[PDB]
This record gives sequence, structure tokens and C-alpha cells, in this order.
Amino acid sequence: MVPISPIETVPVKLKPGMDGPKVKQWPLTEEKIKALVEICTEMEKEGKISKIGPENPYNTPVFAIWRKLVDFRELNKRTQDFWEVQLGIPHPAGLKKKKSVTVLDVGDAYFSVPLDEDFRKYTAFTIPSINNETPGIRYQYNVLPQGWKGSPAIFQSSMTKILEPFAAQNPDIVIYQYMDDLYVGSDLEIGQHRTKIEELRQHLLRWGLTTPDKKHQKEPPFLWMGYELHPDKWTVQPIVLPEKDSWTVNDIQKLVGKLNWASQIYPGIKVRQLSKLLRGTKALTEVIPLTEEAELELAENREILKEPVHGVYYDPSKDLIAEIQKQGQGQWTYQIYQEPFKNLKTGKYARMRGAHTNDVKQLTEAVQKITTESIVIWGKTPKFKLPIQKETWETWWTEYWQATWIPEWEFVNTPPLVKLWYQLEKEPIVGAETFYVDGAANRETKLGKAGYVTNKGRQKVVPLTNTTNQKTELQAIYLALQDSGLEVNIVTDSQYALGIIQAQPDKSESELVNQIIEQLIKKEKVYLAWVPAHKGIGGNEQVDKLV
Amino acid sequence: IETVPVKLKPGMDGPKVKQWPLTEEKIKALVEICTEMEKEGKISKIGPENPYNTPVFAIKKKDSTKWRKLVDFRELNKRTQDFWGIPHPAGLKKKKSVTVLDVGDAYFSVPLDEDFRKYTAFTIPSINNETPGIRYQYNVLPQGWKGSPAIFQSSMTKILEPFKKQNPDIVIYQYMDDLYVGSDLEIGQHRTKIEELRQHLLRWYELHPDKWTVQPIVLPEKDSWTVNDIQKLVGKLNWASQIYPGIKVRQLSKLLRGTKALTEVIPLTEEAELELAENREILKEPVHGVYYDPSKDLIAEIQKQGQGQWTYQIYQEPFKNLKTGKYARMRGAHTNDVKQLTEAVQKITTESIVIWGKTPKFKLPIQKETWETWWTEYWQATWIPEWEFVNTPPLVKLWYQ
Ligand SMILES: COC(=O)Cc1cc(Oc2ccccc2OCCn2ccc(=O)[nH]c2=O)c(C)c2cc(C#N)ccc12
Repeated sequence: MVPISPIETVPVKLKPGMDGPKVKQWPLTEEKIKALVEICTEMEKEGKISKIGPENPYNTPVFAIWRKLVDFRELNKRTQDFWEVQLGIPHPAGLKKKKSVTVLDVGDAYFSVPLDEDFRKYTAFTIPSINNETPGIRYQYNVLPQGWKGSPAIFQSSMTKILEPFAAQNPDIVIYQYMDDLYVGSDLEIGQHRTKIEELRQHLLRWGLTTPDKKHQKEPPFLWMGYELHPDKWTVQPIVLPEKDSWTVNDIQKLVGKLNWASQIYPGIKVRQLSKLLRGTKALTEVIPLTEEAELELAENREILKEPVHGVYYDPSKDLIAEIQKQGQGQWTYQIYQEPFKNLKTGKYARMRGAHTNDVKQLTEAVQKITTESIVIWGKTPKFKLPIQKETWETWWTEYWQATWIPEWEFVNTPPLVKLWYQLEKEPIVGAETFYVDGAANRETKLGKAGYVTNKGRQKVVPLTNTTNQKTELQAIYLALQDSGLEVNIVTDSQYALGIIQAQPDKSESELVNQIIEQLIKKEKVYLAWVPAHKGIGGNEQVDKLV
Repeated sequence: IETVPVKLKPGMDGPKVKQWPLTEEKIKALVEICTEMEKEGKISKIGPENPYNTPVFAIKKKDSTKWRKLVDFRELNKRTQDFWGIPHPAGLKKKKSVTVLDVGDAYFSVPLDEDFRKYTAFTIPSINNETPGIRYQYNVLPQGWKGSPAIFQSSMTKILEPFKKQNPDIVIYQYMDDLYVGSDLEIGQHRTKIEELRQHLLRWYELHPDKWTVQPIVLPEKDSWTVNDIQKLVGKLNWASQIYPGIKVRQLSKLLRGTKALTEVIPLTEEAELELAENREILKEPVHGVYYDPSKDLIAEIQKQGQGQWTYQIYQEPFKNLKTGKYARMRGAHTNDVKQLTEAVQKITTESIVIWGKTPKFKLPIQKETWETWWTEYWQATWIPEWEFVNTPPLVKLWYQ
């Protein structure tokens, strides 16, 4: 017999203070009992388990469905935490084309790696006897049980330690471990590649690990994690948008899942309205009628998902490009590619939940997201193509009160373009009228007044119902903007209004703020000055609006 | 050569902090560095039975192209038991000059407590999660850990004992992996003495605190004032009244009586000039009842002023500034606001270390996503402070300008 190399065991303990499981065994039918006796007999013959004496006080319930199924949920609750290196799957757009690619599934994955002997006593389970007239047969696991908390991590670490020397002495091939399957790839000739595969399954056989002896049962295209991997391209598995008489919550969520999953390769997928119908529903059966906006979004989605679209694999010798387009209503779409009309992948970004916003901030956020995603997938930041002029970005970041930065980028002239819609003056305007504004509201009656007095003697006070102090301050500024010329100086005491305007929004939830923005867009020069309230600053008349 | 037992705070498990993505060149640099450290026994590979993790990344310090490994031990530091204390040198900030030295290598000659090693675990990530990340743990005192200077304190005292006995006028301080050396000599004599101390440390950053002080509130001096000028003056004086008690603005607000054009020149009455003069005299005095409490956190606020200029204030209680400053240095960051903000955070943190011996909590005028995306690209220090993000534009920006 050729001596097998031992597999180093992983020391495992339970959580601090917790003890091993003690769960009562279920009563099973005579047929099920016989089945489990045969199965456990063959397994004991193979060495996966071993009979134990009555000294062991731990027990784990067992079932037959014949196939044996041990329910380790309690032991999993009591087992220590492990390091799971599987946190996010590799994205197909990050792969590099290989001339030859082979799949080698390892049979009896967890049942070939030994378990820490000091921990095996916690995996004990019993087989009930016929008519329960004899003591049930006691067993413990000698290898990694499928369903136990630590089996995937220990299996992957053992496989990695086994594969390290082979990969070191073979720098011309790439190996991926995934569950009980291995994915090898190389650019060598098909004969040399198959030869190195034989060497690999030999090296795995030296440790007692088996691979597909026949022709590898999986060949391109590979269907994996909702993806199709082809010899020269990749895509998602077919996305079919169904016809429906009426759409429900689960139908709409299925559709938004298909659209979100399909948006990584199909450019221009929008989900704002269809996901907007889910605003605080929380009822899986509640049928929601589609707005015509959502139906139109659906029509565009079907028009995009009409015929298949594929992505290419990554070439490290070419530059990495990411281009962004604005779609409206806080929606953004982007393509990552290395050659024109051949995308590596696509995606979208929706603006965050906020009371006020502008296009420049959203474009910045989308750039940050694309940057992080690109560092994840390809390990580098791409060059950007953005629908914003260089001068616009320069003015924005130089005048913005916050710090901001975009990595290397260039302007692409693809409307709609992101622009600055208004800019406030830094100094007061000579020759422009000076509007002293103020507003106030009664906290009980919700009655208020908003208005202005100007240096030319122009005055206005408007009364208001169902309002607040903030609303009357914004309303006063809006009145000054409505009744003034193309150049105006405005004096307010509202720290609230100044806080809003100094954030430079071009769009807002409050209709009053949006009207103020529309007024600012029409002005040539606006200087907004702030003064403290109730300080006897003449002109600023708190008493004119408190009547 | 003998390990000291180290434990964690009661009821606290080890750190389990996600490792953030790194570029390919940083991953390769960390692979080379960690390989070399593994050949030297400073680190060892670990198995899946270690669930703890601490973030790691790679930087490049000043005047060097060699990649350096930086571990973000913030979570482990706050989860590590408190080590006890040496009173902070109150004369280090008073000295004419201070030079900062990197003594981190000396930590790697002292072994680390065995049972604690599983808490220093870190992961070199892989691109696209293709292969599992390379997991390590430390066998010696790691750089960036707070327990490393505390444990190495005795050895460091024994190494610096001859030099301290030779020059009693030189103040020596230690924070994390850095050694702060304050003296009053000449820049040439200072550099030669620094070479003397570095070879003394071998066989076993010019910073002048005297050129930084506290900044007073100043008011304009004009021969003619506009309505806008007086309005801004009243704004700044009303703001300063939160800091100084006797500030009054009624005689200056009396000038603003009426709805006048903002650019119209208003002459100051005699009462207004007297009030402004009294406010100047009040602002020339220090703030009333401003003390430092070692049991409280230090808070630092930074305002972007434009044209590469930045202002900052370190305080504990609002309107009780312990330090104020204005960082306007330009060093290859003309077109990058985030690099400027990051260098500013590093300088402010260094000053805080020199004055109080601990780092402040920052309020950064930046969106979270931008900062967290880019700040590691410009970081050169061995420590990392804590920070939060201010999303509302503060009105007091120009009142510090
Ligand atoms: C785990 O790594 C991955 O997720 C990527 C991954 C890579 C992989 O194959 C590879 C193995 C080693 C290096 C690169 C590989 O793909 C390069 C790109 N590609 C892909 C398919 C093809 O024909 N031709 C190609 O040039 C296979 C065969 C996978 C198979 C399955 C299945 N079933 C799942 C993922 C797979």
C-alpha cells in the first residue's frame, strides 16, 4: 500500500461556558431504523464514524429521508465561531480568459478530512432500536460532518494547505476552490494542460482525495451562481419578464430581483418606480396597482431585456474605463469596459434618502461606489468618463464647503450634463436692491406672516395659515426673489434657510425650497447675507411679521 | 525575552473587524512584507479556528519609496485592558523644537504573550475574492498596538538611561511607535544630536512648538464701514459673546437702523467706536475658566477655508478652546482636497499628542463615503484617530477666517 499523507486536524472548542448538545432522539419507524442501520454500518466500515460506549453523555438527533440526516443545529449553536473566507463570490467580470479550463469535483469532501479527536465526542448520535427493546446504537463522527458549523472552513483551509505546494511549483496555472469543486485554468496547449491536470489529481491522490476519473462531467458553458460562463464571454442566466393580469407584492419583488440581478450586465435597467411601489407596504399579498410611470419603466426594461447581452473577461494589459450617465429622479447608470461596445460589466446607483440634493453630489457618490467595486473586482481604480465639464467640477470643488475629490477622469459630452444651476455672490452687489426679509409663525394657531422691506421703500407682508417659523422664513426669501430684479441682495436672520441654501441643492422634497431654487436659476446675481435676530438690527423687522 | 501575560477587558471578546478592499500593488507589497516577516518569526499563519480579524493596509512614509505595513488596531486597542501611568511631560510643548523618531522596529525583538496572539489576527485580502485571504497572527509585539509601548516601557527606559543622564535638558516622550525629543538647541546641533540618539538606539521631522500658539479673535480696522461690514461685525461679535461675557453689540446695531443698501457707507458714532474698542480689549484677554480634563475626550473641528487653507479648534467643552490653529501648508496637494484634509488631520493629531499625550476625536467636513474611500491613500502616520462626519455647513466658518 502506498502510504497516504496525513491531514493535520484543526483544534476546535465550543463557545465559552457552553456545553455539548443533549437532545432527545426521535422515535423512528422500523423501516427508517433499518435504513439508518445499513447506512451507518457502511459508513463505519468506511471509517467515517465509530461506535461509542455508554460513557458519552451527548446526543444529536438523526433522521432518514434512504439518506441519513443528522440535525446539528444545537451543536452549531454551541460550537465556536470560525473564520469563513467565503464572504462575497468572485465576479465573472474579474476573471481572465484562459485557453483551457477544467472542473474537478472532489468526491466525499467533508468525509475525507479528519475531525479533532477531542471534539468528536460532541457529535455523538444514537440509532433507536426496534421496538426500543435494546439500547440504541451509539455513534460518533471521525471526520467533518456535513451540516456542522465548522465543516466548510476546515475543509477549505485543509484543501488550501494541500494545494499550496502544487500551485507554488506551477505558476503557469490558476486554481480556484469552491465547495467540493476545483476550477483550474491555463493558457498552455490542450495536451500540456490535460497533463498538468493529471499531475494535479495525482498530487491530490497523494493525500487521499478523489477527482472525476472520466471526462470531466462539467464542460462549457458553466451555469454557476446565476451566471453563464462561456469560453470567451460571460452573462447572467436568462432573465424573463412575465406578462401579468395584475401584479402583487411578491410578483413585483420577483421582478425587481430579476432587474437588479440583470442590471450588472444589461445597461440602463431602472427600478425606481417598481421598487417605489414598495414604500412601507410590508404585506406580501397586498396587491398594488402600477402607476403609469412604473408601467413605462417596465416597458423600457422589457425593451432592454429583449435579446441577450454578454460581458467580456478582464485583460490586465488594457486600461479600465467606467462611464456614467444620469437617468433622472436620482437614478444613475454606469458601464465598466476596456474597449468600446464591449463591457466588462454594468450597474446603477440610486441617490440616498435626503431632504435636499444636487446632481454633483450624486455623481460624486456614484464615482465612489464604482471605485470601491472596481478595487474589489479588478484591484484598481478605473479612468472615468463623466457627463460634467471640467470647469463645472472646478467651480464646484473649489467653492464647496466640504472636501471632495474625484479620481482621474475626463469629460464625455453625453446629455444630460451635470451642471451648477446657480452660484451665490461672495460680496454684496452695488446697485442691486437690498431686501430685508423676515417671517414668523404662532406655535398654537399655526398662523404666520412672511415679507420684506427694501432700501427703495418696497414692502410686502403676506399672511399665512398652517405654517411654521421655518416655512415663513423660506417664504420670505422666496417673496424677495419673486419681486426683485435680476440682481438682488437679501438679508435674513434664518440660520435654517442659510443652512439649506449653503448646501447648494438643485432639487428638494419641500415644494417651497424647489420654488426658491427655480427663482435662483432665473437670477443673474444673488447675494445672501445673514444677521443675528432680535439684536435691534434696523431693517430686519421681526415686529412687522409678528402682528 | 520573557513574555508578560496580557488579557482583555472583562466581558469583551476579541476584535472581528472586516478587512476593506486593497489595490493590487498594496496587496503585493503586503504579501512581500508579510513573507519576509514570516521568515523572521514575527508573524505566523493561522487556521480557520481563529475568528478574529483586524484591518491591514500599506502606506509609504515621507522621503521613502519602500512600502510599509499599517495595522488598524483601533478596535483591539479599545478592547485591550488598560495598562498602567506616567504623567505627561508638560514641558514637551514648551520646548523650542521636537523631533519624532520611529522606534517601531524595536518592538519586534520582544515576544508576545501566547494566549493573546489569536487577537492580533489579520488578513491579506485577495482580488475579486478569488483565493482565500492569507491569514496571519503576531508572535512579537506588533506596531500600532497600545500594549507594545506599555510592555516595552522598561526596556526603553534602560536604553535611554545613559542619554537621559547625559542631557537633562532634553525631554523624551513616547507615544505608540514614535519617540518625541524636545530640546532648545540649534537646527544643526539638533540634527547632530538626533543622529547621536539614533545611533545610540542603533547599537542597542523638524517640529517647532514655539512657532505655534493660540490664536485670538481679531476684528477689522477700517476708516469707512458699509452696512455689510457692520452687519458681519455684529454677527462675529454676537458669536464671540458665547465665548466672552462682556461683548455688547447694541451701539453697533444702532447704526443699522433703517433699511439701507448693503454697500452704503455708514459713519460710526462715538458710542459705536467706544463699544468696538471695549470689545477689542475684551477679545485681547484669554478665555475665562478654560482647563484640561484628562478624563474627557478631546474634540477637533476642521473648516475648509479655500485656496488650501484650513482652520481647526481642539476643545472639550463647547466655546472653551484648548487650542486653535490654521494649517495652510501646500505640499503636492494643490488639486486634492482629501489629501489636504488628511495631512491636516495628521498634523493636528501630532500636535494633540505633543500637548496632551492622546489623540482627539475629529469632526471632518466631508461625506463619509468620500473619506472612507480615499483617506488611506495619503496617510503616513503609524497611529489612527477617531472621526465623525459633519453634513451640515457650519455658519462659523468665516468667523475663524
Ligand atoms: C471560483 O472561481 C470562480 O468563481 C470563477 C470560475 C472560473 C473558472 O475557470 C477558470 C479557472 C482558473 C482561472 C480562470 C478561469 O476562468 C477564466 C475565465 N473563463 C471562464 C470560463 C471559461 O470557459 N473560460 C474562461 O476563460 C471556472 C471553470 C468556474 C466554474 C464554475 C462552475 N460550475 C464557477 C466559477 C468558475
